[PDB]
This record gives sequence, structure tokens and C-alpha cells, in this order.
Amino acid sequence: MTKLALFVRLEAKPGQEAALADFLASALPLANAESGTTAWFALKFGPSTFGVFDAFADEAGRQAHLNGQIAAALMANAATLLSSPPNIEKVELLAAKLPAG
Amino acid sequence: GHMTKLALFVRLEAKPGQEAALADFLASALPLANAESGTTAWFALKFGPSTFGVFDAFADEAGRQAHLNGQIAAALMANAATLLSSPPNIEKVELLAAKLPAG
Repeated sequence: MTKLALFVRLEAKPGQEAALADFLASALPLANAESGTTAWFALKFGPSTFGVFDAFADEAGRQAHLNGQIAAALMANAATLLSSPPNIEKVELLAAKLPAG
Repeated sequence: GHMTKLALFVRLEAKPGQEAALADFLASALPLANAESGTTAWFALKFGPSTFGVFDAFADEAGRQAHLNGQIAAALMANAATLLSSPPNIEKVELLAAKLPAG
């Protein structure tokens, strides 16, 4: 079972809403490449408010994601894309249902 | 898969003294989620001492609505006053992209 997760809410700068949505959608292959990243979701709450939820078997998986390509790419573009600094929330998974793979 | 497109992001605030009870409630709800054929992924969340949640994902509106009207929602509604300091905060979410294990 997946036991650990991360959640981040992301607010787009005026004029960078498409750019942020496209960035998040484009990261899917990067998430598929991360074997320790069990599940990964690019979220849209509203026209300028986006986010990511992802899930891991263990802390090694979670840290590998934070040290990985998607987190890197987001940090490299954050100042361009985002209107406020995002808080990456650590989450404990109390239970999870996923397809078996 | 690109085929899961909708989600809910729910925050739940535990009543003081009820934090363990809410965590336990959520964990015991797993079999109920497992049985929901339209609920592709379902995660019971703990953010902090008294702050919990659910993130769940669906192929379509029918699956999302079946969850909102399902056994977990009913159980939480039956016990809401015992466990929660305010009503669930439920956000409808669109998925731009999603990785799940296959199946």
C-alpha cells in the first residue's frame, strides 16, 4: 500500500494560467518515469488555481520525487509561473485504494 | 491513465479529542471505497494533528456522484457531529493529467 503523500496548491500569475496548466500536463511522462511515485495527479481547481497530489510507498519514494525532475522543473519555473510561494504539504496516508497495476 | 478526469479534494476538521477517532473512521472506510467501482483512486489523508481529508478520483461525473451518495458519505454523515468541528470542505477538481498503476 501507499503510505505517504504530498499536496501543493499553485496560484498562476496573470497571463501564465495556460503556461502553468500546460507545464503540469507536460510533466506526466516525468511522473511515469518515477517508479517510486505510485500515483500522481495534476489538479485544476479554477482558472488560476492548480495543484499536484501524489502518493508513495515509503519515504525513499517521496524524497526521490522531491529530488526528481518534476520538482526540479517546477522550482526552475516557479518565479515565472506563480503569484505566491506555494507550501508543499506533507501528508500521511491513512489508507489508499489504487488499481493493482 | 488519461481516462481519469475528475476528482474531489475534501478537508475534514476533527473535534478536539476526536482526532484518533476520525483517523480510525477514515481508515475503516477503505473497504467501502474498494467496493466503489466508479471510484478509481481514493486516499484517506492526515495533514496535521486535527486536519484530515480525502482525495479521490473518477472517470466521470456519474462515478463522482455515486461516491457523494455512497456508503462512506452516509457513514460520515451519520457520525459527523461526533467527529467533526465543521462540515466537510469539499472541492470539485479537474484532472489535467494523472498517473495511476494500470487497471
